[PDB]
Amino acid sequence: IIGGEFTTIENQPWFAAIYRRHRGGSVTYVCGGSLISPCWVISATHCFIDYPKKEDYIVYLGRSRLNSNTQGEMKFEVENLILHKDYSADTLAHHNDIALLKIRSKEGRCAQPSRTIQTIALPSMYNDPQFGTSCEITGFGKEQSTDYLYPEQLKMTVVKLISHRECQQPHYYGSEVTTKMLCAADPQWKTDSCQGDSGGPLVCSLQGRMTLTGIVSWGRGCALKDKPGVYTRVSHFLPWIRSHT
Amino acid sequence: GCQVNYCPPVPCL
Ligand SMILES: *CC(=O)Nc1cc(NC(=O)C*)cc(NC(=O)C*)c1
Repeated sequence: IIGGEFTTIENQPWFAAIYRRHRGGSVTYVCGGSLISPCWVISATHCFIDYPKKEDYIVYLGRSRLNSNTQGEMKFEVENLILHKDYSADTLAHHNDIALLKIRSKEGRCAQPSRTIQTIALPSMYNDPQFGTSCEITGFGKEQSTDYLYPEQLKMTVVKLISHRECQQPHYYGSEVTTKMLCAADPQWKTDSCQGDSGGPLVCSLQGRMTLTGIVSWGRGCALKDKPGVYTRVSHFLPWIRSHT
Repeated sequence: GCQVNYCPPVPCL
């Protein structure tokens, strides 16, 4: 996350931190995700498409820090990793960039909700937030495009939804954005998602309820003039989600 | 490598 603030998992209790174990045992951070039911985390397919072996993945819930522990955190294996069959990408845009991870504890259980571990409500295709709405993005991604390392602590910021009509202009993203994607950015282009934030939640408040509106997917850069963050539009994948969960 | 990213790689500082 470029700009914004550090946060704690109490402020985003659906946030899932996804890591991968390598051959020799070293574990690296992959991507964010969101808990949508006790057994299911939703994320982005591009996070896993090069390494789709489920056994290598580690999912944490209730975790506020990258390499230190948070009391009440819970660790999971991935029982099923489901990538979208029609995922595609060019050198910039990701299409159908959505993935499901069925999570399972060492003890064979799904998540137990707590103060720091909670599901987030799925959106409805009838209840879109209007352009100009402010939404929250969260993740462990780079604080600058030029940073080699990720931050040691979760961050969050606020961005505003941008209309499809506007995002499709040649000087924004033209034909690279579709109606299955949402654009969002800072009006002054100083806060944004970045590398490492993929798979994480774009959350908007609808009728007072925190709702999973987007999944961090791609951008030309991070906090870059006329180049918004682009998010998978969750309300346009409800059948896919229900079929697989 | 860095063929799959959120956004095209930027040289590190
Ligand atoms: C694989 C990898 O290292 N990717 C990577 C992507 C970005 N993208 C943007 O900032 C848009 C930046 C970096 N920067 C550094 O590693 C310094 C790496």
